[PDB]
Amino acid sequence: EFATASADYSIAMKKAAEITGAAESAMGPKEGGFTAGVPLDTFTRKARIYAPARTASQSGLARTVDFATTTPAWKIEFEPTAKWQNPLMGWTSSADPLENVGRSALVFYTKEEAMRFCEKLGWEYEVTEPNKRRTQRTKRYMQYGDNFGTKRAGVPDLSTLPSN
Amino acid sequence: AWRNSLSKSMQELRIHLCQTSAGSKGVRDFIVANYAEMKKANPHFPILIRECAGTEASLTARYDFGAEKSVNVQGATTGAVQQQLEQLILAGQSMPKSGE
Amino acid sequence: YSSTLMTADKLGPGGRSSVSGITATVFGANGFLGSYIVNELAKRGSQVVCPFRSTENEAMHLKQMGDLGQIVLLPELDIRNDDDIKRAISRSNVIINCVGM
Amino acid sequence: PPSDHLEVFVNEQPVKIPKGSSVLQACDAAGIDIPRFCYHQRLSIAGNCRMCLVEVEKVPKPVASCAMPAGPGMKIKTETPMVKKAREGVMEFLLINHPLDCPICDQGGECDLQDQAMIFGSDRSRFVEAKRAVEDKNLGPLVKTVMTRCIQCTRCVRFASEVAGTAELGVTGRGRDSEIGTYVEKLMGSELSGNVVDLCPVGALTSKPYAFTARSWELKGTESIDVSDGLGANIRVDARGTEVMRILPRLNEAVNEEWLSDKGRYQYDGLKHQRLDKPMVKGPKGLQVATWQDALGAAAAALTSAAPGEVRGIAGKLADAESMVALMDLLRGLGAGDLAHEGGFSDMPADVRSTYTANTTVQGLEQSDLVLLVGTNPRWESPVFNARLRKMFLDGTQVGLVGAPVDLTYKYEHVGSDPAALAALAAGQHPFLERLKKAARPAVVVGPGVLRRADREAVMKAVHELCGKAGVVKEGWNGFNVIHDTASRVAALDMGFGPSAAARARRAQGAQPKVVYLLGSDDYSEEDVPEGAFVIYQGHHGDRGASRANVVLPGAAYTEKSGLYVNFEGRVQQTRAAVPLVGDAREDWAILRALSEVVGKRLPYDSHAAVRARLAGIAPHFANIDAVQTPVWLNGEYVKGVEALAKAAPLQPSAPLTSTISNFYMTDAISRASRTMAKCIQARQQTK
Amino acid sequence: RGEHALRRYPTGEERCIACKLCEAICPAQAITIEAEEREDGSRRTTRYDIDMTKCIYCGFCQEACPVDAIVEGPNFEFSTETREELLYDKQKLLENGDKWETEIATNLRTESLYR
Amino acid sequence: VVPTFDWKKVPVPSTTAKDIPVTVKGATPAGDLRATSGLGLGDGIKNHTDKWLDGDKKSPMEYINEVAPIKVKGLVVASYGSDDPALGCPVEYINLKGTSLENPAVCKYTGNRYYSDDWKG
Ligand SMILES: NC(=O)C1=CN([C@@H]2O[C@H](COP(=O)(O)OP(=O)(O)OC[C@H]3O[C@@H](n4cnc5c(N)ncnc54)[C@H](OP(=O)(O)O)[C@@H]3O)[C@@H](O)[C@H]2O)C=CC1
Ligand code: SF4
Ligand code: SF4
Ligand code: SF4
Ligand code: SF4
Ligand code: FES
Repeated sequence: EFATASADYSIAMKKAAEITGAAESAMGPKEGGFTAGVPLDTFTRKARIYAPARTASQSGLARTVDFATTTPAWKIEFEPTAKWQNPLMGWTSSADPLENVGRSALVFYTKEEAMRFCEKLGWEYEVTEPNKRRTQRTKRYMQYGDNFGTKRAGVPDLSTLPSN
Repeated sequence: AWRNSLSKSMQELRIHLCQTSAGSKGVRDFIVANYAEMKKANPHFPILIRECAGTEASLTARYDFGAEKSVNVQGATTGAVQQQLEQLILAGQSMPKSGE
Repeated sequence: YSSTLMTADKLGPGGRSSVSGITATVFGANGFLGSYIVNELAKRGSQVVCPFRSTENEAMHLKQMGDLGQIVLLPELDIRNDDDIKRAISRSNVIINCVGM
Repeated sequence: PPSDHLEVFVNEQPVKIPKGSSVLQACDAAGIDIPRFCYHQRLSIAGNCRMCLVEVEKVPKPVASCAMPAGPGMKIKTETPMVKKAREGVMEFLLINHPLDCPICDQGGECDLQDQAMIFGSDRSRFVEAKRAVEDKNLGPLVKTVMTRCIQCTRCVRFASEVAGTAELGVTGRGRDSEIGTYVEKLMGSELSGNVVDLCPVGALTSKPYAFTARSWELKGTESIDVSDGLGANIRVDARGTEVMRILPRLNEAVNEEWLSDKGRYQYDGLKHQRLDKPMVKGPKGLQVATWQDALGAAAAALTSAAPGEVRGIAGKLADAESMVALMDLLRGLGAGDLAHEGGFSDMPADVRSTYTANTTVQGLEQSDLVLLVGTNPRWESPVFNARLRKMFLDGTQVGLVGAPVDLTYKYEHVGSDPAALAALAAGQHPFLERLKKAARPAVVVGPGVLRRADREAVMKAVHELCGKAGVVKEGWNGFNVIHDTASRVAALDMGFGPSAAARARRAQGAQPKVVYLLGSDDYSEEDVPEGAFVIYQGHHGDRGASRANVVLPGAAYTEKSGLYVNFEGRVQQTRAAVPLVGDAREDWAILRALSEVVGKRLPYDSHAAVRARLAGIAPHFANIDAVQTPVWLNGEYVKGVEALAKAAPLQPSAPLTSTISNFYMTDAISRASRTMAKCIQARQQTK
Repeated sequence: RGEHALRRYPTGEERCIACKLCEAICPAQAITIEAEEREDGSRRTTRYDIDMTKCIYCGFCQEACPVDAIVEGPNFEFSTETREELLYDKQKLLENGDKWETEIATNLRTESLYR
Repeated sequence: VVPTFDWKKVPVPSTTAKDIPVTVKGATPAGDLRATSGLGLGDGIKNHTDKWLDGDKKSPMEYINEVAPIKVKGLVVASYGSDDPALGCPVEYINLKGTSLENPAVCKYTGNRYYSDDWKG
């Protein structure tokens, strides 16, 4: 039996990505940036390929690499450039064109897909593998019954009993 | 003895190796058989042993005024890396001196 | 004083929204040379104060030259009155005189 | 093994899980994320919120999946009508007494209760009765309570008992009137007391310095490292434009699990005060603002007019590896050799990395059954590391200490307090040696206060003899560990940032420098910065080192740059820029490259990648970020090599092995400027 | 839906509690908010700006507000001669509310039957 | 064994220690930590109301301080901020036990103050 998110339109998205002839499209390095038509100094900047960790404030795991095959979780991020305050109002000003484009719009299923996008666009990239969660609990409090075990204070000595 | 000379010709000695590679065997044997005698002769001389997985065996001598020379010693024997350290000693006499 | 005028408060790369740190008063700003000087200062992110004697229609072209709050317009300038000159230069570290006849 | 992985069925899908796993862990291994409020991975199981209720075949009741163990061939269903009705009913019970507080609550936007109500609950309520109202509690300056929002999950109580070790919270009352807190007015005194704000799933416990300032959706999060100590805890920095709003931990099981001390969490408000944003040169009027060309020229003129033997460079506690190698190469290019570290023991030999790093690593220390601490206070040096030591204590690892007796939140055996006790332990006079000799994997942890001593070589020789006799280092196990308390020390030891023999001699006969370069140093000794010397200070806060300087060159803080730092286990980690540079400051290695150009001897690197490649050329393990090598162990050949340092400066068997940290809340220039740390100290002073 | 305004309770305390819902819903991003806690412990704004030249006058901020603090009042005659006069800060919006409070309350006594 | 630590001998810089934001009585103990953001620091403004109000105008905090606490019979009170619940705030249930005219309980939405003489006192 096979049932891996088999009740939604994502079935019709996984295929249409493996249609023959279109599943083997490939370009040389930096070639997609030449035909993109954006200024060429944009590709002198550095990019980071990484999957963001779970927020500490909440316990849910949906925006992590646990659901990597279900949901795109890998991101492309750029270093910050200068910001200052507006003299009249105090609003935060910037001259960065890539200020929100990687964090809002570019999401990928795997690390290699984001690498392929960076390679064909000409961005130099560094890849950061996320830290793997550990599921095995401690030896103490491994199960619920270890809360009430004999490991709290040892086996009780029967020396204060009447008739000792 | 070359060990006593290895504080005037150079300011520092750096040895690079891999922990498990076959090419770094002679360098590891040289360090094991010679670190104590090379450090006993001068107790204040910095001998930086640095290791990484899968790197190339290398010796580096730092002279005065920040100068540096390197010799690749991968696949060499203990006598061979001893020799390469000895020509690292020899080039230290023809270097400009500082401190005064 | 020396080159702290052009470096100490310079914020941003130098466009219309940036800050150069210069507050300047240009006298005769609606004139021929003064308009070009006011355009040169304001486009790099400087605050420019412009007193003028003429009608506002002949000074309206200076309003476009800088971002919001950075072109200051002071009508009814009388250069025989020291109070107008004192008010116009009260925040400026640069004064430029283009008044002539 | 007798089938150590058992097979269960979750929604008719076969899942293999380890033995002793619960139903919730089997659901997690099947790719299903079960709603929960009281379960936590790091705490003991409670089973009181009733949100994790699933259906198991041949059971007429919903089971609590967090607590119920998984049996062989079990069939779990997570999407039947009774599971959905159970989830909606339990949510409705959770919401009848909750206050309509989402506009004024700080969890709004990142609330487990809100999101779980949106997904697994209903859209209406049928409750029109009056709610329960609870007065709020005072728990100190870091934890803010609005206790009407409590849902009685008891995560805080389990945390305070199990991880912090203080055990000061409890549940008073009964029934609907059950009430979380302390019965009397008390202050939460743990160093790890900000983690309970993360552990609370609701806005009952929020962060008091952060209160009412931001919503979570506005914050740009950057994954960085923590530099307030030597462990290098992994963090996330949340910023709104140019301003850092909060700092949170992030998961790393090899370093910090999920915790962060209160200093590393709350010292960010020191980044908004006393900041250096402009270059300054001292004139006849005093220090006044100058251009970068003028400031670089003045620093170059002072660095070139002096003789090479009158120049000293001191690295601070927070200098990254790139700026340190830049300063080292710049001073060595001028013919100088006087390099010093603000973290002490600058003349310590750094030949083998195993002699000043933790060979067992942080996560590998959990396989030790007996731990001997020598002269360290891990609760104040690294509270997250001390929490992992308490975790080791709770599942059977015995702890002994040679040093000054301290509160560690776990029981230990005090072997002694001086190096005389260490020698008696090595000879055999104390029975703890027989406990070490019979241990399967013994461990020795040496703190940085031992290395700061003038007789550290004799003490390290005694420690090496003890490790040789007790089988601490053998085939298959290396239990010798040296920890640190400063962020920049191990990288400086890795690159060779140490004084030459001539400079050590000149300090021995009492030569005094005329030019001092202070790379972020504000806790220098008075022996190293003479009065009447020329001082070049490069840093980010105006402090003791900047008030004394003639040239001030503004650099970046650790929230504004991406520099390399190495923790005490040998792992190379990096910061990342969460905000841009402030004012007219620059990158810290870039200032030294520009200064080397103005002096007249350029550094051979012009980019961040090139200075990192220079670091990798010195020591190749610098290139492998987020990883740790296995260091070479040379047995007793190294100790035989430095016997001259043992004969000179002999042992002091009467001076106690103590810890040098006397002020935990204020250790560097950032934490000294933090108003929250000052309130933390004032709260402990006004309780007496 | 006319000129935006900030409202008070009959006592004279601000209704706004810095929840940042109106700032989140604003499709034009015409609202900028900063806050901290007041000296009596209350949760109040320190900055509340509305760029009236960015505003689209949709009323979504009025819908998102749970305490009826921000409204669009009945004023449509507020044309100015400089654009800096149309970048409203918190003080001017409170002044607008103090001007238009009785009319706003009369309007809301009818429109609360529907909303 | 385990000697006590003297917190009173710990040094604090005087510039840092004199700049701690604290609170008056209100909704907290008087003198506990007041949360602040960076706005106004460049202009040297350490006060909440001065960051947006200019002049000798009457602040909203001075308006609410002139309204006396309200005597309520019972143990819990419901606060709407208006006679009509549609026109006020979301309903706030405020505890009244342990409260008096001198130490009343305050609504987190409206700043109105309440107390009760019903908790056997
Ligand atoms: N080729 C040139 O034009 C040269 C010019 N210069 C000098 O440089 C300056 C440029 O002036 P330019 O712009 O060229 O010619 P303009 O005549 O256009 O400059 C005149 C400016 O001075 C103002 N002005 C004149 N008299 C008074 C007054 N009594 N009170 C107040 N404001 C007054 C005018 O204001 P309003 O418009 O209300 O009169 C106008 O703004 C002059 O000083 C000129 O002599 C130097 C060399 C050559
Ligand atoms: S905890 Fe706060 S944000 Fe979450 S539901 Fe309750 S009041 Fe709303
Ligand atoms: S305060 Fe938070 S963690 Fe503690 S019992 Fe209440 S909801 Fe749970
Ligand atoms: S009316 Fe519309 S545009 Fe104006 S502030 Fe409200 S949401 Fe923004
Ligand atoms: S005006 Fe209303 S919606 Fe906007 S921040 Fe204030 S209380 Fe929240
Ligand atoms: S998560 Fe199992 S009952 Fe709470």
